[PDB]
Amino acid sequence: METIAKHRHARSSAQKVRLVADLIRGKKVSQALDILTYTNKKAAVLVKKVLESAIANAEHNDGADIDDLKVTKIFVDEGPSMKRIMPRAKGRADRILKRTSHITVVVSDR
Amino acid sequence: PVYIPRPRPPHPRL
Amino acid sequence: AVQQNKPTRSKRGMRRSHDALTAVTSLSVDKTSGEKHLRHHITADGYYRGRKVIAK
Amino acid sequence: RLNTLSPAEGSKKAGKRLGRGIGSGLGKTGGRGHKGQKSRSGGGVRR
Amino acid sequence: VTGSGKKPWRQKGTGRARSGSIKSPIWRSGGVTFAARPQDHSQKVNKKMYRGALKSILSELVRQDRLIVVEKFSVEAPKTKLLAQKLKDMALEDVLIITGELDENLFLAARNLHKVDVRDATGIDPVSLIAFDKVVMTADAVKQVEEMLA
Amino acid sequence: MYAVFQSGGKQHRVSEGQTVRLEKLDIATGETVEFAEVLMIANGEEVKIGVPFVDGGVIKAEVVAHGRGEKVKIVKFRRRKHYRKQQGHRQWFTDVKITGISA
Amino acid sequence: MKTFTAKPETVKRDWYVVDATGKTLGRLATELARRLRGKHKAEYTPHVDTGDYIIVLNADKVAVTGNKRTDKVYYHHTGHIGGIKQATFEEMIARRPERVIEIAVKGMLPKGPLGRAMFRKLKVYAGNEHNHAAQQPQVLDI
Amino acid sequence: ARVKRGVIARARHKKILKQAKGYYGARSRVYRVAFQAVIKAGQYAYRDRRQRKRQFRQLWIARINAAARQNGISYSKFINGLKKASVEIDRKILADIAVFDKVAFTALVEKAKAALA
RNA sequence: CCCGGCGAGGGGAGUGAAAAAGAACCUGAAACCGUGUACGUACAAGCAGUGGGAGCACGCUUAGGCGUGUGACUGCGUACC
RNA sequence: UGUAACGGGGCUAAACCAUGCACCGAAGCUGCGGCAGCGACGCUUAUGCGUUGUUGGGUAGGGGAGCGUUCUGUAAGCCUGCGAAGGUGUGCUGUGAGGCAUGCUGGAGGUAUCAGAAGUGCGAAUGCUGACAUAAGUAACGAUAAAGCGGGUGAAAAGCCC
Ligand SMILES: [Mg+2]
Ligand SMILES: [Mg+2]
Ligand SMILES: [Mg+2]
Ligand SMILES: [Mg+2]
Ligand SMILES: [Mg+2]
Ligand SMILES: [Mg+2]
Ligand SMILES: [Mg+2]
Ligand SMILES: [Mg+2]
Ligand SMILES: [Mg+2]
Ligand SMILES: [Mg+2]
Ligand SMILES: [Mg+2]
Ligand SMILES: [Mg+2]
Ligand SMILES: [Mg+2]
Ligand SMILES: [Mg+2]
Ligand SMILES: [Mg+2]
Ligand SMILES: [Mg+2]
Ligand SMILES: [Mg+2]
Ligand SMILES: [Mg+2]
Ligand SMILES: [Mg+2]
Ligand SMILES: [Mg+2]
Ligand SMILES: [Mg+2]
Ligand SMILES: [Mg+2]
Ligand SMILES: [Mg+2]
Ligand SMILES: [Mg+2]
Ligand SMILES: [Mg+2]
Ligand SMILES: [Mg+2]
Ligand SMILES: [Mg+2]
Ligand SMILES: [Mg+2]
Ligand SMILES: [Mg+2]
Ligand SMILES: [Mg+2]
Repeated sequence: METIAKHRHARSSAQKVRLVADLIRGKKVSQALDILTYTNKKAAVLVKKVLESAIANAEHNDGADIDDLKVTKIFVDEGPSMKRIMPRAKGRADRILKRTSHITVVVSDR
Repeated sequence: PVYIPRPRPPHPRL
Repeated sequence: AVQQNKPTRSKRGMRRSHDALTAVTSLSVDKTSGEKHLRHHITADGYYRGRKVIAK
Repeated sequence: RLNTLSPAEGSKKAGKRLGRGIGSGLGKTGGRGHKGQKSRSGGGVRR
Repeated sequence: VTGSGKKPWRQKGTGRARSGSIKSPIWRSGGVTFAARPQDHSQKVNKKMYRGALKSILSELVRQDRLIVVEKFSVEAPKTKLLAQKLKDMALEDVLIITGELDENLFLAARNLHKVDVRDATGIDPVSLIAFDKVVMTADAVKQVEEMLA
Repeated sequence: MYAVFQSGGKQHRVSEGQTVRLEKLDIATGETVEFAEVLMIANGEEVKIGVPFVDGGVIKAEVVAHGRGEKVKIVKFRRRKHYRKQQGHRQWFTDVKITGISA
Repeated sequence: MKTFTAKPETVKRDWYVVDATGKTLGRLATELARRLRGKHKAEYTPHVDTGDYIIVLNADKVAVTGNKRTDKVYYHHTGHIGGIKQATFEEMIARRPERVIEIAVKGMLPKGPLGRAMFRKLKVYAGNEHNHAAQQPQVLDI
Repeated sequence: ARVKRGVIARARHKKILKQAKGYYGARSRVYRVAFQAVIKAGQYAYRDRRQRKRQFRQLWIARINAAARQNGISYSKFINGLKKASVEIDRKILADIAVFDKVAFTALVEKAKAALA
């Protein structure tokens, strides 16, 4: 079956989180967890926590057997980007975007 | 932006 | 010093075609603790090549 | 009946609307030519 | 529009377009270009034209058999029940009653019958004459209508 | 086996037992129709390339249906001259079913 | 109907040996380009290479009338700022004889993908022997 | 009576964006660009409804020349031979025959040479 | 109840007609950013389409091919105000 | 800047002169089909047409005819929780604006017909407001006073505590 796990309003850019998520796609959840464990990205921390969450949801609400699991679907959507302000030289004010993203992982019993 | 920085002077093409 | 026309999604993805990450090929397995670690790195416990050199 | 009524053919000319396309005829300078005092809002000489 | 007359920026120098009032019609929350006013949509009608149209519509009601002309038409006491019963025996649904002299009895009886309008021959008007299916007219009402249209 | 005949100011190299889509022929919905303007007969090795309008050759068709084609949007346009015009067109046709190429 | 169109999956291409001893360069080249583009076949489709593989032999013995042998200059520019290198017809035959025929026919062919694909089918050789005896190329005269 | 031109403008824009489907990038996503695309697509279609007849006739002519040259006579001479033999088969059917029925085209060339001589 | 920092967020469960009505909450458009799928694309040059057009993929009778996606190769083609 | 004064290939005829015959060649002309304007004659009407002829490039501009939106009467009528408006596709259709049917979402309004009014149609105005891309995961992370280590706390310590 397909058990979902979402981190919505993830405090980081989708450009980066998906950059890291393109690793663990279709990879069995074990080697996926390990790749993420030794991948050196804040986005890797984030997607690893979401994947743990998906595994727990699968083996508590929707069944069991971590071993028979794959990360079939994983995608990172843009989230509501916070519009801050950043004052630059000569009275000109930028707009620094405290971006975010909507990470979503789907583990499958295949 | 209520402040509007002046433009730098153009090259004097006289 | 700045573009004349805005680039496109095609050119953008084409630039990012290289910025993709590369997973660590294969983790090792310590002779003693049987656990996984980076090659030439001490395990999450402290074992390195089967020798508990931290225990902290 | 109050919905079986109609004026005579020719009574209502039905106006003329300026600046509402091309196929409407007069759009984009609405029948008043290009630049010149007569083309200006409130443009036109005294009698 | 509630505002001020300050030019929101210079005429030159800036990169922004010209602008000289925040109350311009273009701007959001600006002022309507040709802002409507309380006008008067009253039209003129030549007395002859009014009478002619009304004689013509009475002729057309007579021809289409919608003018039910009768003698005195009345209810005895103010009961909309009595009145609806009268119109139910008279085979009527949507009617304009026109009496030469109106009594508050029948007027109060027809006040609450939204498909029934009771009037007096002095206050007839073509929009009612056409909007109502059956126009019932007392004989004295017809005489007044005659002596007024003529 | 085929015959060459014109219908709408243009010709057709049609074989027996098939369908053609000619220009609109003012015939009835399903009535029969023949074409005395056969320009050429094939019939295998013996190819009878008649001179204009093969003498004895005549075709027998069968009016299948009358309809219009899918629309085609004419778009005239002139840049900078404040002029453009559009209009659709659905040419009428006529389906005929070749019954038999009577040599 | 829908008029016939060739199909490269199905078009049959044949092989033609052509000696080029003494033949006029331009006329030989025009005939080669015709047969490569496939304009000799009733199935000639403009957007399909329907030609014939053609081998050219004795390419160093093609002829040029007039004084073209020592006057028909070949110009090519390398890309560098000075790089405009020229070489007469005599010198071209001396160094790369096959390039003469290849240049002529390439110029006479179309341009673009299909023009290059039609040029490929040309097998110009300077000598008299060709190793393509495997394909049974039928002797041609153009 | 105030009018909010939301729904009608949306319809007017989608009507163009549907015809601009298949084009590249902003030309199929943006209205300010899909419009010029739809317009120049229409212009090209209107011009090609004539260029198509031109292209097809010249293709037919090329194929008829090819088959005629296989059968020993040129295209100009062969068309003249048909004109003199009073044949009326147009180039479309001529070239179709040339492709499909070779022997009937040989017979055509024979008739044409017979009328030329 | 479960993962998680006795987090944020989420998956269950529950209420509810409905929780892509969960409070960032009726409807939920377009721009823009993505995942999967079919096709194309790493020797090919330019307003990126249009006419032709093979091949591929897919759905319908019966073969007639048609309908949809793509679109190799090819002719013309220097946006709009 | 590079051949660079056939468009290229190339040609000693594929050049120039003369004669001739074919052919290609345009949205021209002809053919088939279709629409429309105007005229001319007849039945009869501002018409269907017997028809005929002819016209139909078009800016500024003038003329004519329309579609569509919101609101009023028609309408206490009509469609609608057996699913409205809107959204989103599909099919069909009209010369065009457009229209109709309907799948899915949507969950309460919509409204014939014929008349009436106009805040009645946007692609441009260095247009206004909102949202969102581009450069770009680029520049920079704000004094070149300068950090190292051990321990503690903690989900996590270069930056916190010792
Ligand atoms: Mg800003
Ligand atoms: Mg990069
Ligand atoms: Mg004027
Ligand atoms: Mg102007
Ligand atoms: Mg002027
Ligand atoms: Mg003027
Ligand atoms: Mg002042
Ligand atoms: Mg206001
Ligand atoms: Mg008065
Ligand atoms: Mg070319
Ligand atoms: Mg309103
Ligand atoms: Mg799209
Ligand atoms: Mg033509
Ligand atoms: Mg919502
Ligand atoms: Mg509600
Ligand atoms: Mg969207
Ligand atoms: Mg190459
Ligand atoms: Mg390739
Ligand atoms: Mg080019
Ligand atoms: Mg005609
Ligand atoms: Mg007349
Ligand atoms: Mg004309
Ligand atoms: Mg005109
Ligand atoms: Mg005009
Ligand atoms: Mg307006
Ligand atoms: Mg404009
Ligand atoms: Mg850079
Ligand atoms: Mg850099
Ligand atoms: Mg610093
Ligand atoms: Mg520090």
